[PDB]
Order: sequence, then structure tokens, then C-alpha cells
Amino acid sequence: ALGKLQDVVNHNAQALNTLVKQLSSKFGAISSVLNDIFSRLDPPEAEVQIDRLITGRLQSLQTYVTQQLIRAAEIRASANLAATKMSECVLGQSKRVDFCGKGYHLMSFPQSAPHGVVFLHVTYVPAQEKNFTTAPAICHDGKAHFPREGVFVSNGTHWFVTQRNFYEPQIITTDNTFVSGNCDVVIGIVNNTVYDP
Amino acid sequence: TMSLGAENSVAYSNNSIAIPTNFTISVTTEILPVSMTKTSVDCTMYICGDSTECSNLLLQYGSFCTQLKRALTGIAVEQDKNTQEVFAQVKQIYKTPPIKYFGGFNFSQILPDPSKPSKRSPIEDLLFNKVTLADAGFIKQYGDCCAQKFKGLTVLPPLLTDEMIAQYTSALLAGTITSGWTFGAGPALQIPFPMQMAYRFNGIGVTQNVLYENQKLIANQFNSAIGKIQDSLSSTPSALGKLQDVVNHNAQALNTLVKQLSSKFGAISSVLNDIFSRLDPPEAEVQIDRLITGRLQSLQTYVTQQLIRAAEIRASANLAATKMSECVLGQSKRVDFCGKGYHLMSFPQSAPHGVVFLHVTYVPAQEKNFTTAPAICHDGKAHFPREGVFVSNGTHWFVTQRNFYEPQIITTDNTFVSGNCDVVIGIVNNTVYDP
Amino acid sequence: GTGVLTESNKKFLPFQQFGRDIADTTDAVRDPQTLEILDITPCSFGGVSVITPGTNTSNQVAVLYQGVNCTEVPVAIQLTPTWRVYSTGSNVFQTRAGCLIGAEYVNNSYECDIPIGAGICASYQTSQSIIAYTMSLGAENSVAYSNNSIAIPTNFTISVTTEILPVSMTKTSVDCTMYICGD
Amino acid sequence: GTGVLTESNKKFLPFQQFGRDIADTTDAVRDPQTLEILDITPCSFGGVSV
Amino acid sequence: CTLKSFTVEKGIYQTSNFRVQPTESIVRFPNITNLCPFDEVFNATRFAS
Ligand SMILES: *[C@@H]1O[C@H](CO)[C@@H](O[C@@H]2O[C@H](CO)[C@@H](O)[C@H](O)[C@H]2NC(C)=O)[C@H](O)[C@H]1NC(C)=O
Ligand SMILES: *[C@@H]1O[C@H](CO)[C@@H](O[C@@H]2O[C@H](CO)[C@@H](O)[C@H](O)[C@H]2NC(C)=O)[C@H](O)[C@H]1NC(C)=O
Ligand SMILES: *[C@@H]1O[C@H](CO)[C@@H](O[C@@H]2O[C@H](CO)[C@@H](O)[C@H](O)[C@H]2NC(C)=O)[C@H](O)[C@H]1NC(C)=O
Ligand SMILES: *[C@@H]1O[C@H](CO)[C@@H](O[C@@H]2O[C@H](CO)[C@@H](O)[C@H](O)[C@H]2NC(C)=O)[C@H](O)[C@H]1NC(C)=O
Ligand SMILES: *[C@@H]1O[C@H](CO)[C@@H](O[C@@H]2O[C@H](CO)[C@@H](O)[C@H](O)[C@H]2NC(C)=O)[C@H](O)[C@H]1NC(C)=O
Ligand SMILES: *[C@@H]1O[C@H](CO)[C@@H](O[C@@H]2O[C@H](CO)[C@@H](O)[C@H](O)[C@H]2NC(C)=O)[C@H](O)[C@H]1NC(C)=O
Ligand SMILES: *[C@@H]1O[C@H](CO)[C@@H](O[C@@H]2O[C@H](CO)[C@@H](O)[C@H](O)[C@H]2NC(C)=O)[C@H](O)[C@H]1NC(C)=O
Ligand SMILES: *[C@@H]1O[C@H](CO)[C@@H](O[C@@H]2O[C@H](CO)[C@@H](O)[C@H](O)[C@H]2NC(C)=O)[C@H](O)[C@H]1NC(C)=O
Ligand SMILES: *[C@@H]1O[C@H](CO)[C@@H](O[C@@H]2O[C@H](CO)[C@@H](O)[C@H](O)[C@H]2NC(C)=O)[C@H](O)[C@H]1NC(C)=O
Ligand SMILES: *[C@@H]1O[C@H](CO)[C@@H](O[C@@H]2O[C@H](CO)[C@@H](O)[C@H](O)[C@H]2NC(C)=O)[C@H](O)[C@H]1NC(C)=O
Ligand SMILES: *[C@@H]1O[C@H](CO)[C@@H](O[C@@H]2O[C@H](CO)[C@@H](O)[C@H](O)[C@H]2NC(C)=O)[C@H](O)[C@H]1NC(C)=O
Ligand SMILES: *[C@@H]1O[C@H](CO)[C@@H](O)[C@H](O)[C@H]1NC(C)=O
Ligand SMILES: *[C@@H]1O[C@H](CO)[C@@H](O)[C@H](O)[C@H]1NC(C)=O
Ligand SMILES: *[C@@H]1O[C@H](CO)[C@@H](O)[C@H](O)[C@H]1NC(C)=O
Ligand SMILES: *[C@@H]1O[C@H](CO)[C@@H](O)[C@H](O)[C@H]1NC(C)=O
Ligand SMILES: *[C@@H]1O[C@H](CO)[C@@H](O)[C@H](O)[C@H]1NC(C)=O
Repeated sequence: ALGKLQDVVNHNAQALNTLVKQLSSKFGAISSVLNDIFSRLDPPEAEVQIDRLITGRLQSLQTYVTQQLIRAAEIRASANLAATKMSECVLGQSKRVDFCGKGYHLMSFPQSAPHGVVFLHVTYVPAQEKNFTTAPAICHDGKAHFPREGVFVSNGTHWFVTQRNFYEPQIITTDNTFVSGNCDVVIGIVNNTVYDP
Repeated sequence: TMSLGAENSVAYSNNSIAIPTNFTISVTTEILPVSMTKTSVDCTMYICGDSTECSNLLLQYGSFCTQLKRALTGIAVEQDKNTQEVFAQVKQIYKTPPIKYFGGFNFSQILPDPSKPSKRSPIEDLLFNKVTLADAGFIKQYGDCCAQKFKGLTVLPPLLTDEMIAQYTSALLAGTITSGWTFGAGPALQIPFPMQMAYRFNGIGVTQNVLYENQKLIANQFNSAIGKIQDSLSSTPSALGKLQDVVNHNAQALNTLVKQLSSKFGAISSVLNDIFSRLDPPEAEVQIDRLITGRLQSLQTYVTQQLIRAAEIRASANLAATKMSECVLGQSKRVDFCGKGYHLMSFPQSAPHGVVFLHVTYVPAQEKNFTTAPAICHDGKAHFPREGVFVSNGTHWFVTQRNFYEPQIITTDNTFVSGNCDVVIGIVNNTVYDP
Repeated sequence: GTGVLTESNKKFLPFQQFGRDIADTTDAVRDPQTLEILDITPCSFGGVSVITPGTNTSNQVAVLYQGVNCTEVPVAIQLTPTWRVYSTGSNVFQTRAGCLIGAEYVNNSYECDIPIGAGICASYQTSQSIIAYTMSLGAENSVAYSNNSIAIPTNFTISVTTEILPVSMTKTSVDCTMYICGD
Repeated sequence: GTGVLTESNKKFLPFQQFGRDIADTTDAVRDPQTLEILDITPCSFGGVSV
Repeated sequence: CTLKSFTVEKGIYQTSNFRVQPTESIVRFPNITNLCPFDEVFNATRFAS
């Protein structure tokens, strides 16, 4: 991906080379050499040919500046994005999805590069997923129980509550769940025993 | 004189608090341009129309044709990249389940419709038909005709056709419905949809028990809200103006280029053969020089306009790319980034030369006055609510979540204790029940 | 004018003698000798684009004839006259982008390598010849959604990915007087 | 033209008398009087900033 | 030639254009018939002195 940095270098080199090549253009004049025109054409009419050249060089110069101005805007937009990425990813943990790396973002390490910056994004991605049967809530004593920070699962025999991103089953207790309402309203509620410590 | 808005006053007062009773799910539409028309110009044809002498005189002017061709080529390549970044954010194409029952909601308006030959959702077609009323290319006259052309101006087809683009939106929709945010971070994990919305409710600070208790009510609101989108979109008020402006801008610029051909630019006439025939070759070239330079400067101006116009389109595409990642692929805490109100989820919908986002947002409603106190003094120690607000309905004090009015009795579990009672300002006598 | 002349269905008023299109280019002309209205269309033209795997990975090339039927301008067609465009025996594929010469088409779908356009991409693949194909949009996976099926990861991996961002460009200055008027 | 004239190590073939640079500007010459290869370098210059 | 390099990287490059040249010239008749009658004056019986 270093071509992204390389393309920045090549475009400037290419644009400068294009400007240099434009000097050989006659622009409708007799020749592209300023001195030769003056010795070949007398001052009363030489300025007619010189003006053709002066306009041609001036137009080429004007376009080059305009291209640079447009290109500079693109770099500045990239620079602002990099500055935000440095602040949001390197200097802190970002909750924005895909802003810093792919997957859940842990940290980012900045690395200097010529005419740019390289970010090493440390990301947490899961693996080895396992299916489970779930229920929105559990009915124990006529009262619906909802997992406080987890999700109810069972392997088929005994129900459990575990964190969403990592599999760590625990026995359903009054500490793990908060009770609200009754069992009739919630759709898909499942009977189970809620242990009390 | 413009009226900025309806004058409103809110009764701010210490110990006075307003809490909503329940909510209103609202679906808002947002349209962002993504890519513009890829165009190329035949350098010789535009400047000189079937004139060898002009063709010869064009050669010594310089390598502008190479320069102009390169500039437009960079724009054309960038356009395809913009579409790729916005839509190609899923590594794996996902298929919707054969059964369309999702906890009482449709997604039928946004899900692709097998009936239509074009695998597009009903909402996609309304977007397509409305925008295509003023469209360009169509068949592109691949067979003999027309759409300008014959002057050097050509239109290059996009890398990704509409059908494949629709598949991407279809793939994103299937993943979001079945997996929520998980497929964005890593491998897709299935999750019952009512539970998935329950997760997003917790993200915006509403306890999941609220959703399950009102699942039927929420589903009806969501289904009804989607229905209003089709009518609002199919309505004459064109929110698709931003997409239309891109089409008009390209057409307006191209039309200007054709108009510039008729300009004499200071020469006696704008017909190349007329200049050569009427004038002797010594004097004729002088007028030809003016016409060539004038036509060239017009071509150079058009390229500069296109290059400038290519900037914000990429900026719009970059913004759209983040929105698809930040809103569609997960819940966004950023305010007003994805719709108005607390963002719940977003559905992407493909559009001609752009993307339409359907932001599903949580909007509170039906607020009620209440009397509040920063802390409660029970046994000489100040008690602070762990998450909720301390509200008094008038004779008793309760704790309830900030967004939904669900009062509860004050318990040691709801409130954590710290410090004595005198230091804090506005503390109130009350009893904290101990289970 | 120069172009292919054909009969026209256009209807001219008796004083009308020529007709122009939207772009104010002559698109129909009434013959002087015979009152027939003849349509003028420009002789077939278009850009030519060359697909190459790279000089060092072989030297075979594929030529794309942009925005024209293969039928109207086959290998028979001059401009680049030494180019025989190989022959009709060489696989000729018709795409929305344009005529394609020197590459064959396969039903197998791979990731895009050289973007032809309009959903067509070309690559060098096996014996080794330039092959044109439709882009593989991605691998297809169907996730089993149900009323009560939940998938929870049991195990994780830590991944490090790199992002490249340009920051600054070369600072340049131009002495205009030297450039425009050197010595 | 105006510049600094120096001996040049570039070898000119006997027919060659002029040499040109990348910018298509004359960079070397063969003296009309004595057949010798001379390159031309522009006089010293540089931007001035205060 | 266009890339001005002896080596070419993998990709797609626009090189030139192709145009079908005209095969033969042609011109059409205004069907003119207003012939000058000066011929028959030359072709007269009597002539002034
Ligand atoms: C579902 O999970 C529970 C928790 O481990 C399993 O129950 C235990 O299984 C082990 C292995 O046989 C026994 O040593 C324990 O005594 C079990 N616990 C109880 C409370 O009985 C249960 O077996 C799992 N389901 C299946 C089908 O294996
Ligand atoms: C869960 O258990 C409750 C209670 O056992 C069931 O609710 C009803 O409870 C009354 C008295 O407790 C019984 O007479 C009824 O027979 C129960 N209902 C039914 C349909 O049998 C509840 O149905 C149970 N739910 C599940 C999914 O097992
Ligand atoms: C609660 O609010 C009321 C009105 O919003 C406050 O009443 C006035 O507050 C100012 C600010 O110090 C005093 O100068 C006035 O003297 C108050 N009014 C009266 C009639 O005394 C009240 O002070 C606020 N509560 C507290 C503790 O500051
Ligand atoms: C929650 O807000 C909704 C707003 O729609 C209220 O729902 C309405 O309730 C009445 C009476 O139950 C029905 O006739 C309407 O059809 C409902 N609206 C819709 C759109 O279906 C509801 O009353 C509010 N809940 C509370 C507790 O105030
Ligand atoms: C979820 O369970 C329900 C059964 O309650 C099934 O979905 C549909 O539910 C309605 C009303 O309960 C029935 O009338 C339909 O017949 C059910 N669909 C089918 C295809 O039978 C279904 O088993 C589950 N939903 C899924 C798998 O999407
Ligand atoms: C899901 O939404 C679809 C689309 O609105 C419903 O299907 C339509 O129901 C309306 C009822 O007025 C009728 O027009 C047709 O029966 C359906 N098609 C169209 C084009 O409107 C459906 O009732 C909703 N619920 C489901 C499928 O369970
Ligand atoms: C503030 O406190 C409670 C809220 O639950 C209300 O008191 C109940 O009122 C109903 C009838 O209005 C009685 O049947 C209950 O026995 C009361 N319970 C208790 C604990 O007081 C009280 O009315 C509320 N205040 C207002 C103005 O509604
Ligand atoms: C909260 O309750 C305490 C306990 O009674 C109150 O403190 C008493 O205040 C009175 C009058 O200010 C004194 O005579 C008592 O000696 C205090 N007792 C204690 C134990 O502090 C306090 O005033 C109450 N707060 C409010 C706002 O009414
Ligand atoms: C001038 O035009 C007339 C018709 O406009 C030509 O007549 C053609 O030949 C015969 C004899 O007049 C007609 O019956 C045909 O209908 C005419 N043909 C066409 C195509 O119009 C006549 O020949 C023309 N003059 C000359 C010298 O050819
Ligand atoms: C959990 O079990 C269910 C029941 O078999 C799995 O559902 C099928 O899984 C196989 C392979 O795992 C797929 O080929 C089928 O397509 C699934 N069924 C349907 C209807 O799509 C489910 O995949 C299992 N969970 C995981 C993570 O493999
Ligand atoms: C968690 O995942 C990791 C990596 O996916 C695995 O750990 C490997 O376990 C095997 C067998 O115990 C070892 O030979 C490897 O060396 C481990 N990996 C590394 C990087 O050390 C395994 O799938 C899971 N490990 C645990 C402990 O659950
Ligand atoms: C090619 O020309 C034929 C007629 O000769 C026409 O039917 C066909 O539509 C043309 N090709 C395309 C892609 O339109
Ligand atoms: C709260 O009380 C103020 C003052 O009486 C009133 O203006 C306001 O409307 C009340 N709030 C509600 C939601 O009724
Ligand atoms: C490309 O060709 C050059 C010259 O033949 C060779 O040095 C180089 O290794 C080749 N590149 C690859 C990737 O094989
Ligand atoms: C491949 O595609 C062509 C047309 O694209 C079709 O005629 C053919 O039947 C397909 N299958 C095979 C095996 O060629
Ligand atoms: C005259 O010119 C010739 C050709 O360059 C040169 O060789 C010769 O030496 C010149 N005469 C003198 C006296 O230098």
C-alpha cells in the first residue's frame, strides 16, 4: 500500500516534468528559443511572436499552480483525517466502527513515513463461534428476570448468562439479573430457577 | 422578514425535571451523492472537426491532449473507487433467510423483491424511477443512434453495474438483520432480531425490559414509519435534489462545452472550412490560431471545473463511507451523525449515483413534570442514584431511568452511599428501603 | 461534410434544405437533385484501450474498442494500420463497455484484476492467456437465523492492520521570470 | 546565450556538434574554430529570502 | 510509445482512437437548367457590320 505515498511523489514529479516539457512547445511561434526569435525577427514585429510564447508559458504556469492547489486540498483533507486518526485512535480508544482498523479497536501505534504516516491498528476480532439456544427473559417466581449485562443461554439442559462478546457461562443469580414486570407480557420467556445467594 | 422559528420557552427551575412517558420510533431518510458520470474527451475531434490542417496545427501546440486525457482518467478511476469504498465493506455476501418473519416487523419495502426482474427493493425502484426521470446514458447508444458524442465527448460505463451494487446493499441488509453489528467487526453471528433491538436500546440508555414489554407497539410504529417513507419519497417534493444536482451539473458543464464550439473567440467565423476558404493561407492561420486557443482554453476550463467538482463528490463519498460503517454496521453515539434523535440502526438503500440511508431513531414523547433532588438523606449519609433520577411524584420519591419514566422504590441497590448529608446542596429527607 | 449517408424518416418543409441536431451539427440534408431527405451519420470512431498483464509477465495484449459493436468495426478495419487486431479467430467478446479482442470469456468468476468496466474484468491466468470474466462479488454465505439461535464467540485473536495516509507533499517554488524568460 | 563555458567529458560523434538536455535546451556545443566539446551551464542564481 | 517507457506495468491504458476514413468523394447536382441563350445569338442568320 506504500504506492499511496508513492503516488503523491510521482504526481509532483510528473507535473514538474510536464511543465519542463511545455517549454519546447512553439505555441504557434517561429521557434521555442527566445533569443533566436529576436535575432531572426526585428523588434517592430518580434513582439507578436514573443507574445505568443509569453502567453503559452504563462498558461502552462497558471495550469500548474491550479493543479497544485487542487492537489494540495486533497492532501490537506488527508492530513486532517490523519490528525483525527492520531488523536482518536492513538491517543485513546475509539468506539467508532472501522475508524481505527477492522473489528473492535484496542490501540493504535503511529509510525513515521516519508511524506505520510503509518498506523498500526491493534484490533480485537472474535473466533470459534458456538451456537446456543436463548430466551429474552427467564420466569422464576411469576416475575420476569432480565440479564443485567449479559444474554441468557443454555446448551440444552441448564441455562446460563454470559457476556456478549466472550463465552463465559455463569449460574443465573439475582445479582446477574434485574427483575421487572411479570411473565405473561414478555414473548418467548422461559421457565427456569433463579438462584439466590 | 424571515421567522427563524416558533418562539419556545422551557420552565427551567431548580428541583424541576421533565421525563418522557414513552417514545416514538422515527425513520428518517438521508441521501448522499457517491459517484458522478465518468467522461472522456477526444482531444483532436473537439478542437478540429475533420480538418487535417487544424490537426497539423494542433500538434505543435504541445502535449495538452496527453495532459487533459490524464486528468480526466484520474477522475474516472477515482469515481469507481468511491463506489467501491461505500459499498464494498462486506467481505462475504450474505443471503436473507427464506422465512421473512422477524419479530413482527417487515423489511419487505427495503428487502430485495424477487418478483421484479431487477433484484431491487420496492423503495429502490421508487428512488430509481424518480431519479431516472432526468438521467443520462441508458443504453448509451451502443447500437447506432445522440447523447452529445460526435464532438469527442463520451461517457464511460461504471465498473459496477446497478445489479451488483444492489447485491451489496442486499448483502449489507441481510447481515444487519441477522447479525446486527457482529458481522461488521468479524464473523457474522446470528441473533434473534427482537433481542438485537434490545441490545441497541441499552446502547441509547434504555433498559431492555422496556422493549420486550412494548414489542408489539414498537413493531407497529416501525412498520408504519417505513410506509410513510415510500409516500414521502414518491411525493412530488424531491428530496433527491442532491442526486439530481450531480446530473444537472455534468449536463450543464457538457452543454457549455458544446456551446463554446460555436463561439468565434474573436475570429471572423466559427466554421473551420470557412476560415480556410475565405482567407488566404497566410491570414487564415491567424484566425485558426485564435479559434484553436479559444477552444483549448474552453477545454482546459472544463477540466478544472471537473477536477474541483470531483473533490466534494469524493468528500461526499468519504462521508457516506463512514456513515455506512458508523451507522449501518453499528450503533453510533455521535449526535445527529445518523439521523435526528438517538440512533438505533440504519438501513442502506442504493440510488442512481448515490446512496440513501434510512436511519431508525428513538424519539421521546409525552413528557411530564416532576420534582427532583440531587441526593437523598436517610440515615445521616447522602444517597446518590446509581443510574436513575430521583423523582417525587408529589408525595413519594422514586428512582427512574433518565429517558423512560419507570419509577421504582428507593433501595440500597439502586443508590450508592457516600459522604454525610450536609455537604451536598438540595438534599431531601426520605427513607431508603433496605431489602 | 464526411459521414455515412442513408435515407431518413425525417420530414422537411419544402423550404427546409438541411437539418441540425441538438448540438447544431448537420444531421440531415435534402438532396439537391432529388427531393429525398438523406440522413448523415459520422463514420464510426472510438477510443482504443490496451490490456496488458505487464511486459515481464508475457507480452500478449488485449485490445478494447470502446463503445462500438464488434460487428460494425471487426478485425477487418487505417488508424493503427499495422495492428491487424489479430483476427476473428481470436476470441471476440461484446461488452457494454465496448468490443473486446484477444481475450476469451469464462463462466468461472474471480476477483477483478484489470477493470474493463460494466462488470467485466480481465486477468492473466491458465496455457497462460489473457482471460476476461465477470467479477466475483464475494464469497456467498447464508447465516442461520432463527427465533432462539444465538452464536457467541468462545475464543479470540488479536489482529494488527496497517493504514497508509499521505500527510505532506513536496514544497516547490517557481522563479517565473527565469521560467518564462530564461536569459 | 549567457552562461559558463567549460570543457565537457561527453564524447560527440564526428558529425555531432550540438548537445541538448532533457528540456530540449542546448547543453553542449562544438566550437566552430577548433573542434572541441564545450558544455554550457547557466550563471549562478538562487532565491533570496529575508 | 504513449507511456514513453520501454516497460509497462499491468493495467489498462488508453492509447489512441480509430476512425473510418472516407472511401470516395461525392458532390450533388442542383439540377441547373438556366442555360445561357448566348449560343443561338452566335448561331444566327444575319450579323451586324
Ligand atoms: C450444559 O452445561 C452444564 C454446565 O456444565 C452441564 O452440567 C454439568 O455437566 C458436567 C459434565 O457431565 C457435570 O459434571 C455437572 O455435574 C453438570 N452440572 C449439573 C448442575 O448437573 C450440562 O451437562 C450441559 N449440557 C450437556 C447436554 O452437556
Ligand atoms: C412456566 O411455568 C408456569 C407455572 O408453572 C406456567 O404458567 C401456568 O401456571 C399455572 C399455575 O402455576 C398452571 O396451572 C398452568 O398450567 C401454567 N400454564 C401452562 C400453559 O401450563 C407456564 O405455562 C410455564 N411456561 C413454560 C414455557 O413452561
Ligand atoms: C432556586 O431557584 C430560585 C429561583 O429560580 C432561587 O430564588 C432566587 O435565587 C437568587 C439567586 O441566588 C436569589 O438572589 C434570590 O433571592 C432568590 N429568590 C428569593 C425570593 O429569595 C433560589 O435561590 C434557588 N435555590 C437556591 C438554593 O439558590
Ligand atoms: C405510547 O405512545 C403511543 C403513541 O402512539 C401510545 O399508543 C397509542 O395508544 C392508544 C391507546 O392505547 C391507541 O389507541 C393508539 O393506536 C396507540 N398509538 C399507536 C400509534 O398505535 C401509547 O398510549 C403510549 N403509552 C403510554 C403508556 O402512554
Ligand atoms: C418463529 O416462530 C414462529 C411461530 O410462532 C414462526 O414464524 C411464523 O409465526 C407465525 C405466527 O406465530 C405463523 O403463523 C407462521 O406460520 C410462522 N412461519 C412459518 C414459516 O411457519 C417460525 O417458526 C419462526 N420464525 C422464523 C423462523 O423466522
Ligand atoms: C409486511 O408488510 C407487507 C408490505 O406492506 C404486508 O404485505 C402487504 O399487505 C398489504 C395489507 O394492506 C396488502 O397490500 C398486501 O397483502 C401486501 N402487499 C402489498 C404490496 O401491500 C404484510 O401484511 C406485512 N406483514 C407480514 C408480511 O407479516
Ligand atoms: C405517589 O405515590 C404512590 C405511587 O405509587 C401513590 O400512592 C398509591 O395510590 C393508589 C391510588 O391512587 C393507592 O391504591 C395505593 O395504595 C397508593 N400507594 C402508596 C404507597 O401510597 C400516590 O398516589 C402518588 N401520588 C399521586 C399524586 O398519584
Ligand atoms: C433531614 O432530616 C434530618 C434529621 O431529622 C434533619 O436534621 C434535623 O434538623 C432539625 C432542624 O433543622 C434539627 O433541629 C435537628 O437537630 C436535625 N437532626 C439531625 C439528626 O440532623 C434535616 O433538617 C432534614 N432536612 C430537611 C431538608 O428537612
Ligand atoms: C431534375 O429533377 C427531376 C426530378 O426532380 C429529374 O427527373 C427525374 O427523372 C424523370 C424525368 O424527369 C422523373 O420521372 C423522375 O421522377 C426524376 N427522378 C427523381 C429521383 O426525382 C431530372 O432528371 C433532374 N434533372 C436532370 C438533368 O437529371
Ligand atoms: C448451530 O446449530 C444449527 C442447527 O444445525 C446450525 O444451523 C445449520 O448449520 C449448518 C452448519 O453449521 C449450516 O450448513 C446450515 O445451513 C444451518 N441451518 C440453516 C437453516 O441455515 C448452526 O449453523 C449452528 N451454529 C454454528 C455457528 O454453526
Ligand atoms: C484460543 O485460540 C488460540 C488461537 O486461535 C488457540 O490457542 C492455541 O492452542 C493450541 C493448542 O493448545 C496451541 O498449540 C497454540 O500455540 C495456541 N496458539 C497460540 C498463539 O499460542 C486456541 O484455539 C484457543 N486457546 C485457548 C487456550 O483456548
Ligand atoms: C450490434 O448491432 C446489432 C445490429 O447489427 C444490434 O442488434 C445490436 O443491438 C448491437 N449491439 C448492441 C450491444 O446493442
Ligand atoms: C411544567 O410546569 C410549567 C409551569 O406550570 C408548565 O409551563 C409546563 O408546561 C409543565 N410541563 C408539562 C410537561 O406540562
Ligand atoms: C518483472 O520482470 C523483471 C525483468 O524481467 C524482473 O526483474 C522481475 O523479477 C519481474 N517481476 C516479477 C514479480 O516477477
Ligand atoms: C457460460 O456463459 C455463456 C454465455 O455467457 C453461456 O452461453 C454458457 O452456456 C455458459 N456455460 C458454459 C459452460 O459455457
Ligand atoms: C580555420 O578553420 C579550421 C576549421 O575549424 C581550423 O582547423 C583551422 O585551424 C582554422 N585556422 C586557424 C589559423 O586556426
